[PDB]
Amino acid sequence: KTEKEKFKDSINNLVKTEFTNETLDKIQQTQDLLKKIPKDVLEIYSELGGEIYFTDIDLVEHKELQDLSEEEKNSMNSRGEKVPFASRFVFEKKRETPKLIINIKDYAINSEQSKEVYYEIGKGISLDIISKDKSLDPEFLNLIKSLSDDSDSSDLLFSQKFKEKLELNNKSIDINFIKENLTEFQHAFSLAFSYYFAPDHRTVLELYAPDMFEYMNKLEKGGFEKISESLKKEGV
Amino acid sequence: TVPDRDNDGIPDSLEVEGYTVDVKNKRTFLSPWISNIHEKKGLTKYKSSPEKWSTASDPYSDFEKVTGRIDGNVSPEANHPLVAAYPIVHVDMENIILSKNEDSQTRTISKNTSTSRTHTSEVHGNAAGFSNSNSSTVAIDHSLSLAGERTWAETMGLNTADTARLNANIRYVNTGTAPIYNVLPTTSLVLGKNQTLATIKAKENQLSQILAPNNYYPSKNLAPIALNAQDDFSSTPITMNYNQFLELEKTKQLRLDTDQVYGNIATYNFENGRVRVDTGSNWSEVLPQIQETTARIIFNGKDLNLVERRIAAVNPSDPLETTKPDMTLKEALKIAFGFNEPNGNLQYQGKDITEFDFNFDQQTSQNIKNQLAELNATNIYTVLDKIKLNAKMNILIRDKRFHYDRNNIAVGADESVVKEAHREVINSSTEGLLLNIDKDIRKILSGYIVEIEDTEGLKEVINDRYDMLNISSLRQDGKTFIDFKKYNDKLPLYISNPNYKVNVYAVTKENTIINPSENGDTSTNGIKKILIFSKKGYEIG
Amino acid sequence: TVPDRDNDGIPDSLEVEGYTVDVKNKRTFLSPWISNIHEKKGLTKYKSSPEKWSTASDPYSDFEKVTGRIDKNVSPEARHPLVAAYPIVHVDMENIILSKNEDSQTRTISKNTSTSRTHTSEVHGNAAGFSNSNSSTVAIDHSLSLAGERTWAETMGLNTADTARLNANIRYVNTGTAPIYNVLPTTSLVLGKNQTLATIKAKENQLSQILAPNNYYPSKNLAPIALNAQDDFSSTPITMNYNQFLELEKTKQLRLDTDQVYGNIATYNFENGRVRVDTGSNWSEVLPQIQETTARIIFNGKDLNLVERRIAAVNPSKPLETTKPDMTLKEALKIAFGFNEPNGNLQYQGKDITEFDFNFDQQTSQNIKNQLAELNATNIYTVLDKIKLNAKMNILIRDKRFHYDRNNIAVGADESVVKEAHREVINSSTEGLLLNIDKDIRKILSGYIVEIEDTEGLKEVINDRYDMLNISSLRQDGKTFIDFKKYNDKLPLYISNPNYKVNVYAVTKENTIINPSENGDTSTNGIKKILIFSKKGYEIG
Amino acid sequence: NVSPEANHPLVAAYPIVHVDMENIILSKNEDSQTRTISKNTSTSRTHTSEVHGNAAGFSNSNSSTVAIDHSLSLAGERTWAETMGLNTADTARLNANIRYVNTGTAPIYNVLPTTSLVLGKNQTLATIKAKENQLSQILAPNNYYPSKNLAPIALNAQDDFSSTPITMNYNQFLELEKTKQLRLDTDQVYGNIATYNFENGRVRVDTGSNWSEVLPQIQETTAR
Ligand SMILES: [Ca+2]
Ligand SMILES: [Ca+2]
Ligand SMILES: [Ca+2]
Ligand SMILES: [Ca+2]
Repeated sequence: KTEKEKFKDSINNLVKTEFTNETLDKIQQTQDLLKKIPKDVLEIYSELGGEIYFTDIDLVEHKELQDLSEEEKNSMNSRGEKVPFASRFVFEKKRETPKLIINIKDYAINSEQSKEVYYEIGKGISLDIISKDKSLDPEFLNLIKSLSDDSDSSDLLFSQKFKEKLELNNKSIDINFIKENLTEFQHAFSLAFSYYFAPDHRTVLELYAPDMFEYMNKLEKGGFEKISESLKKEGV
Repeated sequence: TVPDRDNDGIPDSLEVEGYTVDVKNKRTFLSPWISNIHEKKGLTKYKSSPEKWSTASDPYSDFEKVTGRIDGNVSPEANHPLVAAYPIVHVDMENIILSKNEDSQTRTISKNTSTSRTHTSEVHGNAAGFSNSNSSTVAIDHSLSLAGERTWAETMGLNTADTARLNANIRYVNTGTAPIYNVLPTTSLVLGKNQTLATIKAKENQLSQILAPNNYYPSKNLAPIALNAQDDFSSTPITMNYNQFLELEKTKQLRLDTDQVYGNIATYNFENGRVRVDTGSNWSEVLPQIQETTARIIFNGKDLNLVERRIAAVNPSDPLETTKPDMTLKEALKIAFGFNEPNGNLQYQGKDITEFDFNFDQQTSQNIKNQLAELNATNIYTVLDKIKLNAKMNILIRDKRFHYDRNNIAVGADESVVKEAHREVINSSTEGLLLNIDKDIRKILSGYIVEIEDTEGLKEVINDRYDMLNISSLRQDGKTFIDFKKYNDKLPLYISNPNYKVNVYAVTKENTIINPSENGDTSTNGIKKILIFSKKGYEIG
Repeated sequence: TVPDRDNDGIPDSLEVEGYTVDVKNKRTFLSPWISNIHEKKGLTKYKSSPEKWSTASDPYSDFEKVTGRIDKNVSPEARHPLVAAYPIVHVDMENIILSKNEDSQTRTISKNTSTSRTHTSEVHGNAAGFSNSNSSTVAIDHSLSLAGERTWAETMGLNTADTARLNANIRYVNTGTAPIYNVLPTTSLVLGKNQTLATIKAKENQLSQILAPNNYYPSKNLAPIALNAQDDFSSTPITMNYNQFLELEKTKQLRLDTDQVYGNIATYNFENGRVRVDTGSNWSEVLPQIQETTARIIFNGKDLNLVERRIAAVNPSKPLETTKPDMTLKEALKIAFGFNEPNGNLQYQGKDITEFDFNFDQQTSQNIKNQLAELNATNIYTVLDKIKLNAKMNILIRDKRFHYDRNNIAVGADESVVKEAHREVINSSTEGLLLNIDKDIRKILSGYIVEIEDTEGLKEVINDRYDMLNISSLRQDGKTFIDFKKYNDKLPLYISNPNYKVNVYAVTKENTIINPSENGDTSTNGIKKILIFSKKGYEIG
Repeated sequence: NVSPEANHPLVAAYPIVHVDMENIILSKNEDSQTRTISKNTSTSRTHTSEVHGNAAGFSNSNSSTVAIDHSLSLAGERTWAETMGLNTADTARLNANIRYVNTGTAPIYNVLPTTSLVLGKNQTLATIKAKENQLSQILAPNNYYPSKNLAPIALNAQDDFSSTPITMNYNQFLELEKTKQLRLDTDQVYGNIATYNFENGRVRVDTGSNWSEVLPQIQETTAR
């Protein structure tokens, strides 16, 4: 490794020698975004019946398939509670079948925008990993039990209202509390999904909540494939 | 692997979108800004530039600054990636002695001085102001110490064909944010305008001692450095002929131009953590790069002394200096000096931001007037969180209450606050006065004038001399002491009638005189004074 | 596997066809020029040579120049790949002081000077034209400061057997586009034509200070450097005999030739971003190659001072210099000095290009006359975007209004300009006047002549001497002050009648006289004057 | 700085520098304001051939002859020996202004050559040995070393480290007034060669290369 080679790969990504088009590079960056979640997650989303679309620049519903139709009726879909639909770039249409609309942006350069995509993907496939038939698949119930009050630094996975309600009820194992706040359970799973698969900060989940990391690691090392082939064999 | 272009240790996306260094179980951890769990513990959200190894161009990294793997003498506000760490050392002169060049026990004159760091601006209208140099002016005491000493030239006994020698005690002082380790700078002593008397060149590496920030080199519990006193390898005195002595007695003022040659830089060594002076690094390599890519701000809120800090701002013509984060004026004040907003109002220890005065050079005033034009506002104190800073700006925040001379030193206030400052009496007597005057107000008072008034009203000034105003003394408990006995032959105030009135006057540093007037005027006739004290003779006892 | 012959970092096709440097979110990208998406954002289209490591042959690369990874004191106009970055330092002389070689207190002459960088051109008819070295000619003041000083030789008391010594205060100034870091050049003081009095040689490594562009080495708020006043080891003064003193008193002008030895070059270091003085590089290896492959343009539109830039043009003999991009004259003016086209017309801050006077030397005149003939045009201002530049071209743009001497200094304009420039009268009084004269016009005025016109009309000149025209002053706010009090025994103007006219004249520097004339003329008879100020006596007060 | 016709592979590139003398002043060895004589000169490079028939012509050396002006400048100045006021037991001193000039095709960079001043046939008056590396300046082809807008080099004038004058006794003064001609034999010691460096293109003076190694090989394989 001479000085010339060290300088030559010091500027390996600063010189874009083949650019030639503006919206042809956003497409390559969106493809490189989506190609690093594993194959089993995408195949679970297809066996559920899901769609993913790389639309052009039309933020509010100029998109003809997310057009003036069935839509969100809420106050919170980000990691906070904004939903200012003029300034969104990912939405999921899941009424009769799942369908994900991903606007194309510069995802290799922005890493905060590149996390809402994984958050909505994990929101989409939440109810088929968090449950088996109509339940909470009680490994996940033991997980939320182990993260409820046993760690003050596992409030990165819960909302504010879910935290105060789980504080007030304080013994939530019953099926009364489970079906009253299932959206918060999906929120916790999807937020751990986005923290696990964003490349820059996975170790924040490994540090501040070390047992959710084990759940996600076993998922990635074969639970996704298991639930995929289960839904496949049920599909025939 | 993660991309890291500048090669300091922090990945790019963290440096662009925010990061902080948290301490888990006991180990440290460099994490992105999770707003839920990092805001509770009171951590700071950092931002840097992903293509500079040191965003403020100072010789410490971004990683080293945020994680604490730095020299521990580096000032605490220079632990931020956006505040530069560099030394600003000048020379403090304590007292001088003057004698003729050769029985010389009464043929000398010994006076105390007063040294302050200067920021020489432009002349008003009848002659870009702010430039990079360390200089300070001294102020030899014009008043008397003995009973009847007078007439400096005749006190020393000089004629036209005589030369005088100079000797003084100096002390270096580092008011920057980084320490010097072996080398001391080479100051020169300038009289008048360009008449350089001597160059002080205290020999390097006869010391090995540290000049930390906010500290003196011969520390305050040691003895000062004497100018040309010991003669070990200094066979030359500091000579001064009669003409220069005449200008020195006319002005009673000198100047000490200190240059910027410092030593080496002490850097953290990653194998055993030993901070060791590196012979490769040098401050001469670093200081121009700091001076070209940052925006200085000068402030005198803590006391009436100027403090210079430099904050790393963008520069729109440069592609590498468009990488640094956006710096507003409010954030620069909050991270460099120590301002905070308790309720929503930016204030520096109680004093609100509207009590301070903004001054720029020409370029900055143009640059900021254009921002106020396109922001559609007229008050800079309202939009203080939207004024973007760029590189090579120069701002000067100073206090509104006072009046400043050419060197931006506080030399006087208006009358109303001087009268308000003296409305706390602890004890009153015919021997003196006990008051709680504030420490900043009492820095602009040259001395006092005491007089006695008849019951019908008369004007009898006790100490009717220009060199007899130093009747104030300060005790360490924090309470001043005026004294009538100092120029009344050690005898108290002679009250003739208990229904008399006592009148004490105050003269600020812009109004006092240092030399008698053209004919013989050692009188306090044409001196602008201020009513401070008016009680009766039956109330002081 | 892209081709890169020169190893600067940019691939060949980018360097030939156009490239630009753009900052995204916070990172910098070097991408080719795509016209529709790049012109909107306001970016610059760069073009370079694919076979030189630096197209302008200076020590900074093409990559380092356009991407900002350069020593930050390199001037912003020299960050283009086609503008050379090299220092041009000359010596500025503040004041001289002349004493006789050994009661000598009123036997010295202390005068103010005026130093300007010169560009000596071709002589007219009775003696490559433009030569490349730094030289400046001082001009000693011929007026009087003492009320009754006359006759320099008898002012000092100089005889034919005596010798006279010289002392002066100088300071250096870098007007180029790169800094000098440790070494200062060795200037030499030539008097007359070839009579070198002394060689001013600064001590080696007596400084570690940077000499940045547009900056002085002893800065404007410090003390200047004095020639041989230090004495000690260098007690060798600068001695003139009687004939040389008579030549100096006749001519009142010296010359300071400065050579081109500078220090080393400070280079960016890609690992930790540190700018450090490289002992491997040197300016003397670079300056010939800059001087042989570039085209020089000299321009004085900002102020009446000559400013030299060099632009990398082709040389059709060498195949390595046929690789550089094509450089028209218009683009050279736009990227080197700061001209622009707001509405189609090439102008320099309001002043159109047609107010400037193109002057080439011999070879360039032939080279450009051929292009004008083959373009079938006669007005050069029309085809300014088709005149191709080549290597070793010397062009000299200057302002059309004034008249220039042999060293291309403006020494006095047409009279109609001087009359127009004095049409703003602010204050009229018996003691003086206040006018808003322009900064450019006030460079060429040597002094003023005051006389009184009667109601009939007479002539009585108050300052009727060649060395008494110095009356004018300037307040710093922007208002000059003419003064009749200076040569009227400190008594005001004797308005004998309110129906009189007070005639004031102006004399330019090409019409003034600095010596007594042939027989005895210490009078202003043979001095060409311009009518400036003639109003009634009752509009004055 | 290599001359444009030496860009051909078949034309050699090498420096040919000689000394140009501008004006001389002559005075007696010690009131000397009219006891001097100042004359302008004229220097030309020579190519000394064979004598006609009554005494291979062309050889490798740099030499030039000067021609002191024989005419007058004042109204009635005459008789050089009596103008200076010399007798048989007097010695005179010499001082002049010189300028080097490179008429070859390559530049010299630091070192200047060491010429000698020859009067008559072999009477060497002095050797001019202007101190190397007190300069760092270039002597390009077709250019003078103290350039024409600067001041010339004065022979033995400043005396900084030169305590010896250029003395001349009465007999040599007689031959000088008889001939009004000198000679300046300049040798061929030059500096180093500045070579192109292929990584960054910097032309830099190489301490390995030297003109003394190259010049005999040029002189043996070429045709002048
Ligand atoms: Ca980094
Ligand atoms: Ca960084
Ligand atoms: Ca290239
Ligand atoms: Ca190139």
